Amino acid sequence: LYLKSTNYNRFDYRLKQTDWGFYINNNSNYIQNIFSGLKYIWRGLRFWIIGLLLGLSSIYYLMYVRLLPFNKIIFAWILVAMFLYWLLSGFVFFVKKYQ
Amino acid sequence: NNLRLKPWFHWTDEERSHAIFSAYEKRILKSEDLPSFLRANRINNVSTWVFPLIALPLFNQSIFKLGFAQRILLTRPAIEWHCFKIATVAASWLAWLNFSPFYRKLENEKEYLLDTLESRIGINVLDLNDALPRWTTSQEYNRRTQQLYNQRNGFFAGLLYPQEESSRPLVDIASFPKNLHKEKLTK
Amino acid sequence: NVTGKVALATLGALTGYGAFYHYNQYLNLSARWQQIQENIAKDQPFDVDGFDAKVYPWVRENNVNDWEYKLVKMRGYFKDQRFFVRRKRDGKEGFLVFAPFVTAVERVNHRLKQKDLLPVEYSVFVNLGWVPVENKKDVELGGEVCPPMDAPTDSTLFVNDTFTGFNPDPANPEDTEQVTLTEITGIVRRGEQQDILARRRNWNKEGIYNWVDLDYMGKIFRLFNLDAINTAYIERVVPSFELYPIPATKDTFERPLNTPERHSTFFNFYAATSALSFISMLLL
Amino acid sequence: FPFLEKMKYNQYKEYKNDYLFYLDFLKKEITDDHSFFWKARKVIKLPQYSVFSFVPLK
Amino acid sequence: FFFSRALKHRFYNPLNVMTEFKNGFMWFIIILINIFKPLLKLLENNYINL
Amino acid sequence: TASEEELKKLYDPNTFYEHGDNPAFKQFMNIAVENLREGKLTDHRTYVVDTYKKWMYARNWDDFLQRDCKAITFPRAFALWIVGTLGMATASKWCRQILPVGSHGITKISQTQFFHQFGPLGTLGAVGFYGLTAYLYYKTTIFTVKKFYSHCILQEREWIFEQERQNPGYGEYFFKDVPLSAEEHFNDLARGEMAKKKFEKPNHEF
Amino acid sequence: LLLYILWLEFYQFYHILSFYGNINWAFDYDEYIWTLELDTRRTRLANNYI
Amino acid sequence: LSFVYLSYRLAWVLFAYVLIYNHFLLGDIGKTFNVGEWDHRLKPSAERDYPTRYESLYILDRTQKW
Ligand SMILES: CCCCCCCCCCCCCCCCCC(=O)OC[C@H](COP(=O)([O-])OCC(O)COP(=O)([O-])OC[C@@H](COC(=O)CCCCCCCCCCCCCCCCC)OC(=O)CCCCCCCCCCCCCCCCC)OC(=O)CCCCCCCCCCCCCCCCC
Repeated sequence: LYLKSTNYNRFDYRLKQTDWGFYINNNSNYIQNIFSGLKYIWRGLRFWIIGLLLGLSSIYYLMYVRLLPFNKIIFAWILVAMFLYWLLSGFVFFVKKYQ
Repeated sequence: NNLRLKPWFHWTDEERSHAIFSAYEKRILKSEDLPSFLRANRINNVSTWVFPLIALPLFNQSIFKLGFAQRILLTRPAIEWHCFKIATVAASWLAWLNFSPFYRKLENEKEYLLDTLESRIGINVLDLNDALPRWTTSQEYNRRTQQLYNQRNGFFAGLLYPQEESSRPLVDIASFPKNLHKEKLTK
Repeated sequence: NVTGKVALATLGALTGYGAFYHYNQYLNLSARWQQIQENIAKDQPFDVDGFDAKVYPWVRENNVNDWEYKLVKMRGYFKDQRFFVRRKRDGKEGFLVFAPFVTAVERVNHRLKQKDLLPVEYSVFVNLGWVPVENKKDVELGGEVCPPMDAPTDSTLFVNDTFTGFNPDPANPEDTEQVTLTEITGIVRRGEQQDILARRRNWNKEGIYNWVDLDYMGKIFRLFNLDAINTAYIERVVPSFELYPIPATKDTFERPLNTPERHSTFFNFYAATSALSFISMLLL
Repeated sequence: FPFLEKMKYNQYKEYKNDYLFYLDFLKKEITDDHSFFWKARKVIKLPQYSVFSFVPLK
Repeated sequence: FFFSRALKHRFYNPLNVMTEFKNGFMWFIIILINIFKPLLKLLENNYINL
Repeated sequence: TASEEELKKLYDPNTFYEHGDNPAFKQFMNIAVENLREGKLTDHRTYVVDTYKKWMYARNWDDFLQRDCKAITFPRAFALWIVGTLGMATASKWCRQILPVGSHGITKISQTQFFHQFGPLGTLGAVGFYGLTAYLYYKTTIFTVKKFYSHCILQEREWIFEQERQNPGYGEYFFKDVPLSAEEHFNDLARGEMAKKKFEKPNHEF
Repeated sequence: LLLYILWLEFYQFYHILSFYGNINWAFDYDEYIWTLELDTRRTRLANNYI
Repeated sequence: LSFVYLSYRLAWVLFAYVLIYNHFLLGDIGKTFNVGEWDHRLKPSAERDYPTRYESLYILDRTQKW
């Protein structure tokens, strides 16, 4: 598939147009490290699959047993989510700043 | 009378198909009312997945040999020619799906079945409708009706699938006890 | 080759054993059916009256096999509800019709003026007859199965019975104790069981019934003596002549699933299979 | 407010799960099934018409 | 929800919208054709295998 | 012949029709006698017992645009179409940026960094995203064209919306000359006439 | 351990909030059916304060 | 950025709605407000326990639970 394929990608020319000395241009074939984005995607969602499965199943069960009206409760949950998230985001900002 | 609004004047195709399927499943519609409608249904399927095939060479003989098409073919890359052909065929396919003689025949057969239902149960035909699943389609409900017809009007009826003849007990529903109370929970 | 011979020998042995078992069952069933036919032709019904009408002899001694296909006679009032079980009689599709039959009533209320308690009714299921699928709509709710029993000629018999609790009084001063008694004669038969391969399977939710499930029939009709209902049921047999349901007679009462004809068919199938297996083994 | 009372359809809720006697229910006299009737709010002396329509104009 | 992201690509200009529609449809067609050509490759492989 | 004249006036098109209102009022009485049989309003609503088979209760995208977004009029439909056009253009640009095929001379999906990193799964995801966006845009375009044909060509309106437009809440427009102005000014003969027919009795042949 | 304490405290909290709706079964001897009845509750005020 | 922008747009629009409705559109409560409600599963389904914008399509009910 990559017999006559050049090394550079679009990002390589974009990098050659920038003063980013910390990034360099690839000079070898990418066959060795092909499909590494899937590896990093797995690593990103690795600790979240089991927790998300349990949490989403629990949330759906708790909604289903009570048959709550989806629009009203989703509006309420969006409001509560914004409330809690902005509180926790302010606290995360403080934790990060003081390093 | 064409001025009287039928009870299903607002139903979608999925709702009409589900109403027919529920009527057949609940033994309100017999297997003697389906054979026409079902037949039309099958034709409609063949009218959907064959049309692009039928429209592929015909355009090659009629539309894609015209001046505008030849100009596109000769003065634009082959990918743009493929894009033009696919877009034309897809637009024709969408127009066929919206306005198809066999689709009209299927809708007429469903309307006849709904008229039979209204003649049988009266205004309670509206009780056959529900809140359908979002991604279940009219074709899917028609296929379920066809499957139920094959199960009842064939082998294994009474062995793997319930029979079409009901054997419900003969009681007086005015006096027979009911499962649900009017307001409270009962045990 | 050798594997084929081994498979043929195993199949032949199994099918020969099946044929032998079915032949012995056919002999036993034919003998028992001849005995049953002779006993029925004797025509001496057992009168189920008094204590026997409250707790039945096949429930008290728990011997339904000793009381199977057995002529009995009992009096009571049928309840309105009817139950239909899909069945074929004489090779045409139809329904067996079952009705509750209250053979004894028990009153346990002592605050008669203050409270009007419902009586405790002891009932058994009676197979009224067979109605074709065309005429299932002709079965009427609360129909008259049999003409009501004649009033007794003994003036002392117009009181509530000691055991059954029935008053044979056409004009009863106690309106709440007024009963009409009809006297039926039938044969005690046992209940049926599920056999999917025999196409006797019932979908309770859909209302399709193919075999007599006495437990479910008792539960759905909100009857009381569920065990005495599950033990057996009485198939009504008219004396000589049989409009819907059509009652069974001495020669057309509903045949059980296990029949000498069925076992003969199974024996023929298994014997043919064993003979073919042995012929193929000899050829190989 | 007649469009709000869902007790009007409670008889239909029984057979959403117990299909057994649904067909017996369907063979019933139709009285107010899926229909709204507004009783007369005015005295109308028209003997020619047996029943009058007081459905809201909107 | 859609104003700012379209504003970035200057989609308030009707010409840019038409050009983007044409290019996006061509991109979709290219992807589908490149997906379905391996079927022809497998057909030729099946011929040689036969 | 007074009763005959009154009935003929009831069936006159200029009786229940005022300009700026529903043109179906030109044949109002006829329609009424076909629908308000026995004085009863048929309830076309569906009785639903919840099993959580639906959340949005929108049957299709047309229902969503008509009811959830309340694009009852044509200007609203065209505004939603403009929003959908911007969204579709943005989605097309995003898909062409993430999988640049046909942009810089690239002709194969293999020769993209997106395919190098994520492979065919990423291409499938991008195709699904573009297909969903194009499907929704097509549905929105069909809705907008239908609303343009109805409201602008056929001069149809959302007539309850028009009624709400005419009276700004607290106006004094209860007139004797207008039978539909109020409940007191609707003549009793019309009420009797619109309820003369009777419903058919179903034959319970099942 | 904090998860364990959270479950215990939530269990007690749920019980306490469940006190204030008196849900009982009432027998209707006329209809021979039990029904679920909802009612208020009366209790010593110290219980409400705690 | 999706969450950030969603939060900010919703906040601004809903706050504008609150101010405008509570200062300018209280003459007709029926026009500018909808009546909504949902109750416990133990109690029978509320009169206002229906999906809004579909009052002319569906009648929503549910079985009681305990
Ligand atoms: C087993 C396989 C496992 C995985 C294998 C590996 C897979 C790899 C490939 C994944 C997919 C690749 C294709 C992605 C396409 C987009 C690419 C992109 O970067 O877009 C730019 C976009 C943001 O770009 P930006 O310039 O930075 O904008 C910043 C803000 O977003 C600006 O926000 P804003 O508020 O300013 O703008 C609002 C709105 C503006 O939106 C727009 O401008 C256009 C959006 C569409 C609008 C359509 C409108 C239609 C007309 C409506 C008209 C009527 C009115 C409507 C009224 C109501 C409106 C609400 O923007 C958005 O909505 C942006 C978010 C879009 C997220 C899309 C996520 C799904 C993509 C895949 C779908 C797959 C479908 C099925 C496939 C299979 C089929 C057989 O990127 C993202 O949002 C990144 C996250 C999403 C990308 C995919 C991430 C995948 C991660 C791994 C998944 C693993 C499995 C699932 C579990 C995941 C757990 C977390």
